[PDB]
Formats: sequence, structure tokens, C-alpha cells
Amino acid sequence: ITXISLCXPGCKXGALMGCNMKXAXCNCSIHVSK
Amino acid sequence: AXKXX
Repeated sequence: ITXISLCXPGCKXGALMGCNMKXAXCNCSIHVSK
Repeated sequence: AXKXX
């Protein structure tokens, strides 16, 4: 993007992704460990 | 302009 403002959210916040933001503990099965 | 959004 031009980068005059919020350089990044627009980098993929659009049809290029749909704003993913996923993968925040998707494999976080972690509980007590043992 | 670069409507990435």
C-alpha cells in the first residue's frame, strides 16, 4: 500500500485475505501438560 | 491508492 497511514491492515485486510487473524491457539490443546 | 482494503 502507499504507506501514508496504517501500512499493513490494508496489505491483506481485503479480498486478498478477508482479514485472517486466525491461528491464535488453534493448536492450543495445552491444558495442564502432564 | 494501492485499494488493497
